[PDB]
Amino acid sequence: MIINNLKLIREKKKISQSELAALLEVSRQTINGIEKNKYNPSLQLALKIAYYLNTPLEDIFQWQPE
Repeated sequence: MIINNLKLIREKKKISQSELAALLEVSRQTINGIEKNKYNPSLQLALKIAYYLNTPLEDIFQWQPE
């Protein structure tokens, strides 16, 4: 997943990690650190935050072949 740098958008879209976490208000706040770092931003998280993000996943969440 070279592209789909959705993680980067959040900063660009001036929305804090905590804000995304605030949606869940769970340990997510901490693990959100590794989810984007280790993985691509988690899809389960993604759709729930997508609306908060106001940013379509589909545009960035392309297939993105390796």
